[PDB]
Amino acid sequence: DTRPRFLWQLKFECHFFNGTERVRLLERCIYNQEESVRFDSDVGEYRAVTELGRPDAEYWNSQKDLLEQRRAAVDTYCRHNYGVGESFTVQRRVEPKVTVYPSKTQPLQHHNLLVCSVSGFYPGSIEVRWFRNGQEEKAGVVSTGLIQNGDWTFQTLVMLETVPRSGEVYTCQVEHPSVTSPLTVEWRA
Amino acid sequence: EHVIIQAEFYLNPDQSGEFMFDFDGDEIFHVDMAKKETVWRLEEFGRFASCEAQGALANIAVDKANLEIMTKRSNYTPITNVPPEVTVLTNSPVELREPNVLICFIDKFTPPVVNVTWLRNGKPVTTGVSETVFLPREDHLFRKFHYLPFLPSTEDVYDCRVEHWGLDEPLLKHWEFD
Amino acid sequence: PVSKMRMATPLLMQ
Repeated sequence: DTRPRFLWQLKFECHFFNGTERVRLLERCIYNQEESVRFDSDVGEYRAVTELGRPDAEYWNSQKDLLEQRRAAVDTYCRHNYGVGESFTVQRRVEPKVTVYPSKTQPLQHHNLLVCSVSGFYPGSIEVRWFRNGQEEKAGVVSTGLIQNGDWTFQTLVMLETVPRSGEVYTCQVEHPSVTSPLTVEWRA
Repeated sequence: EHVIIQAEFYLNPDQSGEFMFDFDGDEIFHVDMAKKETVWRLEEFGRFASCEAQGALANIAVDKANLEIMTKRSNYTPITNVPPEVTVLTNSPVELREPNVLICFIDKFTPPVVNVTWLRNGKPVTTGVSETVFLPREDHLFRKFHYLPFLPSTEDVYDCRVEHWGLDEPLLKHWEFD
Repeated sequence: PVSKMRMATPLLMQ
């Protein structure tokens, strides 16, 4: 199979800010990898993103009946669907499992990365802080960043550059909407 | 901010269509075009909500028509193959002989067609596995997840083999216990 | 439909 491929995507985007107080509908049409025409509820009519999409914006804008229904969709489409799935989406809360461990076994007084593993959580919004003997360490923090697992959970590894020495106590502290008080996990060098 | 996206596509000449809802990047559901039914991503969703699948097929029929019109209007400018970035991870810290899941992340590619295979010690693993449909990206490329539950061992090696027109050859992404 | 997702409908091109 050597045929060229041709792709068409349609994306109806309902954007919500501050609850459903502010809603924006953004209907986008994409040919191959390039958006060509869109309806933006803030604008009130179709606009050609590229010249290729101009005939469509013109053809559709001429039909004021369709535009009215698009202008109303912010209510009949977005706000309605928000309310449909709110309980299992906006309000989904899954508490993360938090573990701390050295990246690998290193010799005494050798450098190492202390890993704070934060997994299985939802939503994605999270804060992870490192403490050495009760004092926050902001330097030498490297992370994998926020990782979306595709199954409505996230994970992330936040690592602290350090030279673990006997007696030291390292704490990883996690703030997340699923809990009202921070999760803490200690690791003793 | 939260974002709900109804994302649809049609691809020629494959005649592949897709209809899905996305919430902050996670699939709420898609409609099985062949069986004409609504497939919720997590079982619980279906208990709290519903959606008539028949509407999806009508939409996709419109998308197919628009595609052919657009294809001609662009003078048959074909899509540029963009090969996927592939990553294999566990969904939790790996404990020897402790149930876990391998995730093959297939990301930043187009068109939305790929062949994916899990390999254990070089042998295809075709049971226990699962996958998602194609998920939308803001740059209008696609994401996809494949899953393989397993039991960590010092004896097993794993690969996710991915094939895509953007690639000169099959891509193997390796995972094994230290 | 209160508990039913509504689908937006794509416009046809000329």
